[PDB]
Amino acid sequence: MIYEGKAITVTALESGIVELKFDLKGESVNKFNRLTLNELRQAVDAIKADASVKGVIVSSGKDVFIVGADITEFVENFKLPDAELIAGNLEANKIFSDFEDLNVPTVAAINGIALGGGLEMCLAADFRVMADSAKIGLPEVKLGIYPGFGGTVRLPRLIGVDNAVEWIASGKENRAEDALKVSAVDAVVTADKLGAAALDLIKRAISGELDYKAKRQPKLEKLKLNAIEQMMAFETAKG
Amino acid sequence: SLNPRDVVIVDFGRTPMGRSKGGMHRNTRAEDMSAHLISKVLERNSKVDPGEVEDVIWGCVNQTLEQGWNIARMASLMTQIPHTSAAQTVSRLCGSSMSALHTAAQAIMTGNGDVFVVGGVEHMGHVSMMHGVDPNPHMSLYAAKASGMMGLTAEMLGKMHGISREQQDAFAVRSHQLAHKATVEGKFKDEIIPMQGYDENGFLKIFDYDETIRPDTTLESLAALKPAFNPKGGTVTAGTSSQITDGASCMIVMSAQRAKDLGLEPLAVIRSMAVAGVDPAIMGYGPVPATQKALKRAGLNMADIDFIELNEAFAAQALPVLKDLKVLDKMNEKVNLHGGAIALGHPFGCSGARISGTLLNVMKQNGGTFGLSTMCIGLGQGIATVFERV
Amino acid sequence: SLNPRDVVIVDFGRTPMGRSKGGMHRNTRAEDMSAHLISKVLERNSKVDPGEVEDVIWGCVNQTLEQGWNIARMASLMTQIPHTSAAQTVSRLCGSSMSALHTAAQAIMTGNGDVFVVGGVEHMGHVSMMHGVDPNPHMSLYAAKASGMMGLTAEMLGKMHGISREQQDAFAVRSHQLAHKATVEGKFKDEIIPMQGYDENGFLKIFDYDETIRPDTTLESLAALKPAFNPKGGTVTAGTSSQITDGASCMIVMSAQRAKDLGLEPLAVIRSMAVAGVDPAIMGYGPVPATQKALKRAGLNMADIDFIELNEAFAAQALPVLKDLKVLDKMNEKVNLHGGAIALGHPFGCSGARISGTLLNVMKQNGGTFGLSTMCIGLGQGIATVFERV
Ligand SMILES: CC(=O)SCCNC(=O)CCNC(=O)[C@H](O)C(C)(C)COP(=O)(O)OP(=O)(O)OC[C@H]1O[C@@H](n2cnc3c(N)ncnc32)[C@H](O)[C@@H]1OP(=O)(O)O
Ligand SMILES: CC(=O)SCCNC(=O)CCNC(=O)[C@H](O)C(C)(C)COP(=O)(O)OP(=O)(O)OC[C@H]1O[C@@H](n2cnc3c(N)ncnc32)[C@H](O)[C@@H]1OP(=O)(O)O
Repeated sequence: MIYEGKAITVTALESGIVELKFDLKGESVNKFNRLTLNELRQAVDAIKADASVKGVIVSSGKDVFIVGADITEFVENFKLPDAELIAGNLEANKIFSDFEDLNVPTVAAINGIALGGGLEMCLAADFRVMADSAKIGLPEVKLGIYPGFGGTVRLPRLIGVDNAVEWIASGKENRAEDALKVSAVDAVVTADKLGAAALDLIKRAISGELDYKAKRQPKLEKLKLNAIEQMMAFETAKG
Repeated sequence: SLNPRDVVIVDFGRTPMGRSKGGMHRNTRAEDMSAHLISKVLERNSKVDPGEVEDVIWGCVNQTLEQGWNIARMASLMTQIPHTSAAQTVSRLCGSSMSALHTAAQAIMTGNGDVFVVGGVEHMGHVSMMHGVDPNPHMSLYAAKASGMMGLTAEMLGKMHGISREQQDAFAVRSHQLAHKATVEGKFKDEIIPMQGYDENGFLKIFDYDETIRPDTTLESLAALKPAFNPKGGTVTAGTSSQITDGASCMIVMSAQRAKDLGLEPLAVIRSMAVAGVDPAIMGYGPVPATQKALKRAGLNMADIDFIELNEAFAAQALPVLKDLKVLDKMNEKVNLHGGAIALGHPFGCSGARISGTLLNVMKQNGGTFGLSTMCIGLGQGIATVFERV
Repeated sequence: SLNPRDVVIVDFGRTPMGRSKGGMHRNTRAEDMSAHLISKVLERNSKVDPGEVEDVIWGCVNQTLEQGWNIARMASLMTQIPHTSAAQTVSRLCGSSMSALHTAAQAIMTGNGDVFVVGGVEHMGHVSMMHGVDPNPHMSLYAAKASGMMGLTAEMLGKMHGISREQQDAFAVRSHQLAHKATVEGKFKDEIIPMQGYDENGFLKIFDYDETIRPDTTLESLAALKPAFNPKGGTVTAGTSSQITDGASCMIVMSAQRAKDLGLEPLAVIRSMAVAGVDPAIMGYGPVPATQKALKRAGLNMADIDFIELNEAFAAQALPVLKDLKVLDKMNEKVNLHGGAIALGHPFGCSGARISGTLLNVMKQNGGTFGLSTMCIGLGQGIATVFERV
């Protein structure tokens, strides 16, 4: 195949479209540990070279989609000097950013729970399909921190300042219904039909039906809010 | 002289204001309140024929339940207005009623009607402003959700133009004071239409005054109040803001030519109409953009207007407007001399023509000529009008 | 020739209609549906500057929840339209959107603006027509409560002018038929703005057609249906009545002088505007009083209009109108040639300019000159307009 690791598998599909599944063999769930970050890196650089690629569908092999990294590694990482820590995320965000700047339509098939980095992964893609029985959120504040994988960057520009501030300041989980209303997700479908949901969406992006270049732009530019509107948008939020 | 195509205001009328909470209108529908007022104002002007009324443009905001399904027609049917007449409900939040006046005026100037009946109503007691409100998440992607809360948009301006608490409460007392003063000295008599209502015990009696006016308002009584929107650092309170009040306001309008035919003496003549927009976060600054576009379309200046009626939304929004209008030092001389919305209440749908009508009386009562009726609108909007006494 | 004061319609646009029940708009807010349409229609006309848009007059009826608090502005804020522009929500039930067109047109003729963006929306799926309705008992003292039920007002006219079931269903099939025909033969292509929606399974895809159109409609399929309002003796059914549909409609309108400046070719020019009233019990007879007052204000006759667009409220109301308009025998030649409301749905707030916009296309598509856009309104009302192709 195009790529094969211990937590990520990139299998080719029809019409050039290729699927990138997060399946951490051995463990029960998926999370961004030291390994996954490196494998995703290689996976991206692989799709970044393969010219036969016409689209990318990110799926999950486990029950849940992708949850936060091991709490154990968090502590170990929060002891390092500030300079070494920032470098860890500076290079980390680069991975997601690369998958974002990928000159090809990308869609995430959220079949299950997508928390912390998991949601940030999807936020990097262009479109997002979610199963009605799933939940997404950013429970970073439940640890005294906030989204470090571009979360505080893509969400505010995707669903709006206010709604983003809420999703972050609370760290609450979000149901399928609410996720769509805030546009954190582009479409909700039954679990079984979630498969074709992504495939059908991809083809409607490649042809040009769904301008993916225009849908990706918002999170690559300044907020649409006015300067005056910002003054209130944030100050009131702070207060 | 007056060209036949100009607009003429025959008479103005308004229902006695009343607290939405257990007030005099606690048992009166917004529909019946309007129909009753419209019918009464038509009686004082027995010269104009209800049948000639081309269209009845009413003002209303929270159109649902009692105020839903085109209340403009639901009220015109319980009056002397024939079923042959039309009726539309114009909504532009606070400036709803005023926009209605423009729709008719412009309908006259274009030969699409000779006689109109404009006005507005808003029974916040029944159809509260917080009833049936479904916020749009996507709105946060283009603006600040906080900009929706009128109270906070007042705070921002109160900080931008530096308006202190000692100043806001000072403007509040002025409103209650002048409102009560004008009331006692009989100045609202020509506009207030005696209306049946109920008191505390539930007795049936007719009110001809305004409950909303609290004479016992002092700088000390307001200073004891706490910020209603922003806890730590707030300056605007329920005392400086307008009141939740049930009430309507009617106004008979027609062409000047038809006025010379029915031999009825006008009350004022519309000269310029204007509407403008501002940032939702600071909607209180809407009056200035509207006034400017108004004076320009009338070939006048702020110095030509003898009297001004600025709807008192918040104390933290009115003052800033009057300051940037270069008429703040002329407040006690030509601005809300009979009282403001802070003491007379602010019926989302009635306030439009309500202040415009009161303005005409302030001019007629003091030999004025040019008047200014402006008001700020939610989500960043403003509207103004200039009437001439001739 | 065209005088600078005349009104000009630059472009017309409308969202793809869709069943309110589990349709393509089941997950689209009425606010976003409008803002999206307005934004797209402005793109096709890159010549007109969104900033010059004096005011955005939108149409809406059940203004609550999503459609409440002046949806006209709530939508204009999520577009390229600056905060400097104004926005009002006009309500006149079914003819809401059409009245909006008049307000703007008349605002132009009187020098109170140069560029306007009119239209309307009505998402009956979310904000159903039966949502938050509080009947006024006192209304029965001046009229019949039954007159409120649009269905019954159709029955009465169906008995007054003698319209049988075999005729009503015949008019229904005609609507579905012609609508489907025009659709397939690409006639709505210039007005339908591709819009994202969702199908049954919940997949995201773009619709460019009208779901509401059921081609398999026959006189037999309709005859199998039962009366929906009056059991024993009913003639009007859900098949002969309009459909509950989610959808909007936009229209860029400005002065003729400004058109000669931006060098953009018009689509039509407003000549006469009119509104009238009829008995609530027979509100379906509103078009005639409106059309007459319109033609007279344009110095024309029913014989001068080449094409007519009559909103198909009920089959029992449309036929009676066309009969008293002396054009019934001219139906298949100049009346709803691309389809009607029975197959395209009737969004209380969008239908106004929707049928008027379609009219302009029918004229341009067949070298027509004068067009007629009229429709009946609840509680006894009517509204019409005459556009000229030049
Ligand atoms: C853009 C435009 O044109 S307008 C925008 C529209 N905005 C408005 O109309 C203002 C909105 N305001 C509101 O909705 C309400 O007033 C709120 C939410 C701010 C406050 O409501 P609540 O939480 O119920 O507090 P409440 O209004 O009851 O407070 C009033 C208190 O002040 C006291 N008070 C009011 N005026 C005075 C006075 N002049 N002197 C002394 N006490 C006073 C009252 O006695 C009362 O006290 P009590 O509750 O012990 O009896
Ligand atoms: C004044 C003006 O300008 S407009 C006046 C406003 N118009 C109206 O109020 C009428 C709009 N119509 C409605 O609101 C509704 O259709 C009603 C109230 C008439 C009926 O509503 P309901 O009780 O839900 O019945 P419903 O609409 O679902 O239709 C019932 C059946 O008729 C069928 N049907 C409806 N229209 C058609 C048609 N054109 N062809 C074939 N079958 C049809 C439906 O498929 C359905 O069949 P099913 O039971 O097997 O599913």
